Amino acid sequence: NIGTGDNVLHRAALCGIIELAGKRAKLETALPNFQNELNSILELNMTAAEPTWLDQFRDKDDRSKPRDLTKQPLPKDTNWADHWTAWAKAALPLLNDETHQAKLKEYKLAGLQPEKLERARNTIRRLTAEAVAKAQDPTVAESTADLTTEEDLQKQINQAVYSKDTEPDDDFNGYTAFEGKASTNRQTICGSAVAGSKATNAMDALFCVCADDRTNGADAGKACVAGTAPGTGWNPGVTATPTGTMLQKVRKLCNTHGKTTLSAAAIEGRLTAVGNLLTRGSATSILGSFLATDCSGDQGSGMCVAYTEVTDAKGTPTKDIPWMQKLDSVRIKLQKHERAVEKLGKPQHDLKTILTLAKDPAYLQLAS
Amino acid sequence: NIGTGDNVLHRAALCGIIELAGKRAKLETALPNFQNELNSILELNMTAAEPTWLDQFRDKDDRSKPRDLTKQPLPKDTNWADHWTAWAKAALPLLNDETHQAKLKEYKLAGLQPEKLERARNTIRRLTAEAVAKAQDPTVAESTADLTTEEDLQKQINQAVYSKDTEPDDDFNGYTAFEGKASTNRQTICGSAVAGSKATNAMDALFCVCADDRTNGADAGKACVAGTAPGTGWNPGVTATPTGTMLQKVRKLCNTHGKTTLSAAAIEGRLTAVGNLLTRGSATSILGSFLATDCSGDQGSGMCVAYTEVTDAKGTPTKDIPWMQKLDSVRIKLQKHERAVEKLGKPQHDLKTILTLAKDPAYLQLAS
Amino acid sequence: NIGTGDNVLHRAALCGIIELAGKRAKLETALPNFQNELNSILELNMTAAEPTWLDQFRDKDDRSKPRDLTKQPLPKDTNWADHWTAWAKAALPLLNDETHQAKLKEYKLAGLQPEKLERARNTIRRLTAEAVAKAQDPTVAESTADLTTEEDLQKQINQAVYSKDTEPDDDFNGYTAFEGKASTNRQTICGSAVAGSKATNAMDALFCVCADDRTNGADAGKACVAGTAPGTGWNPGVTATPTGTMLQKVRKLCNTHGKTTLSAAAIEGRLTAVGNLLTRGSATSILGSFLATDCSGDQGSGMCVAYTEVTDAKGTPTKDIPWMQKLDSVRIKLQKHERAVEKLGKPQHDLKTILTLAKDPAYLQLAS
Ligand SMILES: *[C@@H]1O[C@H](CO)[C@@H](O[C@@H]2O[C@H](CO)[C@@H](O[C@@H]3O[C@H](CO[C@H]4O[C@H](CO)[C@@H](O)[C@H](O)[C@@H]4O)[C@@H](O)[C@H](O[C@H]4O[C@H](CO)[C@@H](O)[C@H](O)[C@@H]4O[C@H]4O[C@H](CO)[C@@H](O)[C@H](O)[C@@H]4O)[C@@H]3O)[C@H](O)[C@H]2NC(C)=O)[C@H](O)[C@H]1NC(C)=O
Ligand SMILES: *[C@@H]1O[C@H](CO)[C@@H](O[C@@H]2O[C@H](CO)[C@@H](O[C@@H]3O[C@H](CO[C@H]4O[C@H](CO)[C@@H](O)[C@H](O)[C@@H]4O)[C@@H](O)[C@H](O[C@H]4O[C@H](CO)[C@@H](O)[C@H](O)[C@@H]4O[C@H]4O[C@H](CO)[C@@H](O)[C@H](O)[C@@H]4O)[C@@H]3O)[C@H](O)[C@H]2NC(C)=O)[C@H](O)[C@H]1NC(C)=O
Ligand SMILES: *[C@@H]1O[C@H](CO)[C@@H](O[C@@H]2O[C@H](CO)[C@@H](O[C@@H]3O[C@H](CO[C@H]4O[C@H](CO)[C@@H](O)[C@H](O)[C@@H]4O)[C@@H](O)[C@H](O[C@H]4O[C@H](CO)[C@@H](O)[C@H](O)[C@@H]4O[C@H]4O[C@H](CO)[C@@H](O)[C@H](O)[C@@H]4O)[C@@H]3O)[C@H](O)[C@H]2NC(C)=O)[C@H](O)[C@H]1NC(C)=O
Ligand SMILES: *[C@H]1O[C@H](CO)[C@@H](O)[C@H](O)[C@H]1O
Ligand SMILES: *[C@H]1O[C@H](CO)[C@@H](O)[C@H](O)[C@H]1O
Ligand SMILES: *[C@H]1O[C@H](CO)[C@@H](O)[C@H](O)[C@H]1O
Repeated sequence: NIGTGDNVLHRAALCGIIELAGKRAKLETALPNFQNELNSILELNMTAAEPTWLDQFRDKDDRSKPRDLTKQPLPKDTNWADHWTAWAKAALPLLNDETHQAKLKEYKLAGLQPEKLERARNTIRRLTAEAVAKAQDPTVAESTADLTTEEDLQKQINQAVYSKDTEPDDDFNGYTAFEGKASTNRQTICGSAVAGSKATNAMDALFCVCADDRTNGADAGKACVAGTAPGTGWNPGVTATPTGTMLQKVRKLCNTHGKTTLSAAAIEGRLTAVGNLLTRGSATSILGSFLATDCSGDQGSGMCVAYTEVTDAKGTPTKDIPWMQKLDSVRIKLQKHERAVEKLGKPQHDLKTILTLAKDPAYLQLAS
Repeated sequence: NIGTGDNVLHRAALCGIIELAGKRAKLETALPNFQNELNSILELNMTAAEPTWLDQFRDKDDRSKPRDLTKQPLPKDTNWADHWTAWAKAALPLLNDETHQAKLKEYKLAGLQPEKLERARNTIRRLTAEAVAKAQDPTVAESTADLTTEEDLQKQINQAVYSKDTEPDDDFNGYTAFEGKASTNRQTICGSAVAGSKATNAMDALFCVCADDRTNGADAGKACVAGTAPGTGWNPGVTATPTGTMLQKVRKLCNTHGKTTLSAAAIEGRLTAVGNLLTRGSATSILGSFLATDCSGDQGSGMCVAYTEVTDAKGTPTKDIPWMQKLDSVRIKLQKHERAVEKLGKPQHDLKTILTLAKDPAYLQLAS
Repeated sequence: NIGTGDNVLHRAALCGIIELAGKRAKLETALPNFQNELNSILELNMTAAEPTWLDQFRDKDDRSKPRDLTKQPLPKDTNWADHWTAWAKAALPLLNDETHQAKLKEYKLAGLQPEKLERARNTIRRLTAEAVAKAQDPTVAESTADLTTEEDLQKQINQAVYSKDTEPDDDFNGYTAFEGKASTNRQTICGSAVAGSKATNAMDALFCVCADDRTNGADAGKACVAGTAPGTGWNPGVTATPTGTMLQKVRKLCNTHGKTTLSAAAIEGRLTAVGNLLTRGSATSILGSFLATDCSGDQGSGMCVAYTEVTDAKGTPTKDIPWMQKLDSVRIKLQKHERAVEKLGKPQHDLKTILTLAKDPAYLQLAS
């Protein structure tokens, strides 16, 4: 018969899912940024530019004011409209003569004799064009479009575990187990060798696997515990849908107190553990201790949940069981993000190198 | 006694191997290629070259025909033979005057006054030499030699699971369990506390762990199932070698319906799960439920497979159990491949940057 | 009742820790080095320098001797003191006229007419300044400070498993189980539903989970074995602290014969397996088969270890259980190291590219 501790294996596998919910899934390697370094290179270039170039960014009546493009439209014989926003952003702090003179001294361009200034200008313009071409690589905007946020991932994990965007509180306010469709008895709710369960998410599957009820508390209801049964008082023959207090006494078997540094491999290993504990029969696959007939919670039957989507002839969990598919989506999005962070590293490092060379007065003369 | 579900843990571990066979192990991150970008840079260089350089690649009697090196041997006072193949490939489409004039307009070299053309040529020749030096890095050809194919990996996994290069079909045509050496009784086939098994691969180990036979179907033969025993009809005291129908009723407990994105970590975790379920005794290590004496399939004995290669005094599975060693080889080859893909990324990104600069007419003047 | 094989799951999880101890945790991807390539670039630069520059590194009375900076202090009107150590290291082999003439021929600078030499010098000086700026990136010294050693990691793993810096030998010389605090009886030592254990490390936890004693050898003492019980003879009601022979008969259930290529993911999966097998009760969490009351080793009680640090209301193992926290530290240090190796790759590849260009006589003329 099924007794104390018999479902420890399944509980561990399901809790490895549950623990990733709430706001515990953390995205560490995050937005690798190079825009400040690029902006610094662009502003160095504008500072080094001839004063008649900076003058194009000034209002005709007030030298300290940025040019208005209705007041002074850009010349049509130029590609200036294609670059004006970035140029004007570089020029704005420089419209102040005190800020500009400071930047010239800071970048070591002050006092440079004309020929030496020309050669410094040439190297800076070359390095700036190189910085733009590295920062504007297509696999940069692509990589950028592949990055997600801790937020988006957290919401999708909560969907697979709770069919909700946020984890329900300790009383499970707003939550209704089994999507409101629980009826009749435990085996109708949790499934059998011939019928699928009503559990569409990870939390309700854990409830089928681990909840005691009013008849098994002294026996099979201890499958996931050691000392005492969860004590739900679940009476599915009278009130099929369990209460939030009932659900929380099962959730507290899992670690909802820590955090997990998300990783596609972490998600994979957890999904694989659940998926391969599925016992494939002719009509259903069963997760949990199972002796005979159905997942009624009786010590002679089963403490388990059943799925019709995978069998000994068809189905793969991360594609055909909806809640495991949704969690596989998080792994997929984590992989893309992880590769992007790696790809966005090269421009970042190269732009730092360029900014260092642009501030080396000796190099500016050599590379000219 | 051993009964329904007692081997779910071991089945899950073994099926995590079996599911990687057939053509389900997929290599995602594949050949990172930069040869098209390099070829484009080389053809840009040839187009920009002086017309008397392109003329060296033409037949003396037909300007549209490539030079024949028997008809017109290359000068010995040059390193031209060391570069001719790549140069001739760049020059071939350019031998057509219409294609060449188009490429000149496309690369924005047409109409350039002589001094501006010379400076553009200088920058392109410099960028092309840089592209070659990046593309010809030694850790590029090395990385290239470390890359494998989904095919080679799939064949080695099928060797560890089936001792064959392809997964046997549903009737196991062409396959003979236990390499034709099964004899006497189940315990002679599957091993004991004193003797090793006849199972040399993963599939036959799963058979020892999970097959019912004609005597245990109502008891220990349900160790890996829920509702019904596999129903092999295996009668090893009369016909020791099971049939293909018998083997398939056990294989269908595993997920042969999906695919796995291969990963050294995936392989590691799966090998580690199997290896540490091995129960180390003085003379053998046992995988599977074991109560007494041997792996006979009796409810009082064992549903298991034994190996003499590892014990409580010696042996490590991924080195001393042949089938686990072969699968560790796939992990090793996956690691090399994964690092190579990463190393081949840098040349790829740099060549894209160079091609962008070479097509920027403003940069070609600045960098000269 | 608890019997043969009932703790195989827990043993596998704990042995996955134990196997990482001793000197079996191997750091593969190790120090990515670029200093030899940098030193080669710096020495190429010094060789190409004007002879009057090399002369600054010579003693005034002996041209073959390095300048002494007390004898001939460096000029104050220069930044020479900021670069002298690296310059002098590049110059030292060149003070020998035969070595210098050889290096000039080797780098193909001999016989170069003056204008061609000047242009070669210009390109080499530019490439050398670029090499320095890449090699001196801040995320290089940072990455360098993040790298650890197989040694440091091995010592911290041995702390989590043994509370010692090295793994005890087969007789456990120098080791005292349970930090010398074992007393009274098995349940006082290994814990209960109300009390924590005396086991502060991984080895002593495995002892609580898997050791037989003088009363359970024929029953619960076989929870982690197949054929024969470990045979400790442990008699905690008389001599609470087990002997080294006793401890070794339990350790030999784990694989101490191989090696593991360390990986944060490897550590994570192993920590997660242990952490989620912890059965959370109101006052303790229990690892191991548990039927009633305590971890006394009786077949009706438990073969297990208990922790008060995590419960069904608080605690996360990798932060609140000291030995699991220490092992999580190894994972954290492995992640930093793995990212560093990746970041230190870019300078390495770029310096190889520069050294190749500096040795290409054709490029030295083009890039001038
Ligand atoms: C770092 O800082 C530097 C400055 O130090 C900055 O350089 C500036 O770059 C921009 C963009 O590359 C340059 O913009 C060019 O400006 C010229 C000059 O236009 C003025 O002068 C002419 C008289 O010669 C007037 O007619 C005109 O009204 C302006 O007052 C333009 O002629 C250029 O436009 C032509 O070329 C473009 C291609 O580059 C075409 O897209 C465009 O349609 C124009 O084509 C015309 O001329 C072509 C000549 O080849 C011809 O083929 C076409 O048929 C057509 O007739 C261009 O807009 C600007 O001058 C630079 N400033 C200085 C002081 O050098 C860098 O941009 C900055 N780096 C970064 C990355 O921010
Ligand atoms: C991008 O596109 C450019 C063109 O825009 C292309 O440039 C070509 O590069 C190749 C390889 O670098 C150059 O090949 C050289 O050609 C000269 C010229 O040979 C002709 O003219 C001489 C008369 O001066 C005739 O005697 C001869 O028969 C040819 O008609 C050769 O002299 C060069 O060979 C010498 O130097 C090599 C080292 O670079 C040696 O390996 C070789 O043995 C030769 O050594 C001889 O001269 C040495 C002088 O230093 C001397 O030391 C030796 O003792 C010996 O006497 C070389 O083959 C070619 O000219 C370039 N073309 C143009 C138009 O510039 C790039 O290759 C292309 N980029 C890429 C990456 O594809
Ligand atoms: C690769 O190999 C090359 C050689 O091929 C090597 O180049 C050497 O680089 C160093 C460092 O960049 C150069 O050092 C400079 O040396 C000059 C010359 O000093 C001598 O001559 C003057 C007379 O002109 C004497 O007065 C003096 O006593 C020496 O005999 C120095 O003048 C330079 O110092 C000034 O500039 C530095 C900034 O770069 C300041 O930090 C320093 O305080 C000095 O400032 C003074 O002059 C400034 C002028 O702008 C002025 O603004 C200040 O107020 C102040 O008055 C500097 O030390 C050396 O000359 C190069 N050698 C050659 C032959 O070219 C590369 O270093 C090497 N690459 C690598 C990476 O190893
Ligand atoms: C589960 O199976 C037991 C044993 O046959 C039976 O008593 C229950 O009614 C059933 O749900
Ligand atoms: C396995 O062990 C059982 C129980 O002792 C015995 O009956 C079988 O004959 C043996 O193979
Ligand atoms: C463990 O529990 C058993 C069964 O109740 C009891 O006999 C032992 O004394 C206790 O330690």
